[PDB]
Amino acid sequence: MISLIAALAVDRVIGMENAMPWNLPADLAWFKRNTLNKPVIMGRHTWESIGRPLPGRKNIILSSQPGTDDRVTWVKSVDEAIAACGDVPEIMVIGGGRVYEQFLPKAQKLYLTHIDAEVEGDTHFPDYEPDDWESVFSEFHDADAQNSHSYCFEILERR
Ligand SMILES: NC(=O)c1ccc[n+]([C@@H]2O[C@H](COP(=O)([O-])OP(=O)(O)OC[C@H]3O[C@@H](n4cnc5c(N)ncnc54)[C@H](OP(=O)(O)O)[C@@H]3O)[C@@H](O)[C@H]2O)c1
Ligand SMILES: Nc1nc(=O)c2nc(CNc3ccc(C(=O)N[C@@H](CCC(=O)O)C(=O)O)cc3)cnc2[nH]1
Ligand SMILES: [Mn+2]
Ligand SMILES: [Mn+2]
Ligand SMILES: [Mn+2]
Ligand SMILES: [Mn+2]
Ligand SMILES: [Mn+2]
Ligand SMILES: [Mn+2]
Repeated sequence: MISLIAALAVDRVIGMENAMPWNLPADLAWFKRNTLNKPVIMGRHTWESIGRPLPGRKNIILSSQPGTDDRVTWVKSVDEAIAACGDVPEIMVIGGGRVYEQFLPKAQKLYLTHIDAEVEGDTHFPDYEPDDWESVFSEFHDADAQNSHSYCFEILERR
């Protein structure tokens, strides 16, 4: 099965100038917890945004142009990206906006962090149909000394 994982600010903003304009260590630890020992698929812009391979995961990068780094797997289409994962229980799609748009219809599960931050942005999470999805887990956290915004961890499963 295919799952999406993302962190969204107000108005579904997920990025600005190829960067993440917030710092929530709690949310990054949640990202690691739910992606470790799984394959992760990302587009080339998100790969450049991270700037380095993610340890303990099979990194698969979508790009129409040849790869430039043998520490990861490069693929040229959604179907190849999926096939390159092999037979695993859960494929994690980690963005970005363009990549989210193409994998949303295939996905059975959404790992969404809702961040109470107002952010100008140039990239958005897709406007998914709420009727299609059932919320099966939610966990709200107030801001603290490490996390300057309040946030809500949510898991949605396609009905
Ligand atoms: N908050 C979050 O959860 C989160 C998560 C991830 C990223 N982000 C943010 O999202 C932004 C980047 O998003 P983005 O939409 O601009 O880029 P993206 O989706 O990360 O990458 C797009 C690139 O991926 C390749 N690609 C996508 N689909 C393909 C296909 N079917 N076949 C071949 N190649 C394909 C293309 O590479 P080529 O141009 O090489 O063909 C395309 O230019 C940044 O601001 C990042 O910080 C946020
Ligand atoms: N919920 C969520 N939050 C995010 O910040 C996020 N980010 C991306 C893409 N960008 C990034 C940027 C940095 C790291 C990163 O450095 N991760 C380390 C941090 C571990 C930690 O700090 O505990 C990792 O090993 O996963 C991952 C993804 C995709 N999905 C997300 N999903
Ligand atoms: Mn507004
Ligand atoms: Mn080689
Ligand atoms: Mn197979
Ligand atoms: Mn805030
Ligand atoms: Mn759309
Ligand atoms: Mn509804």
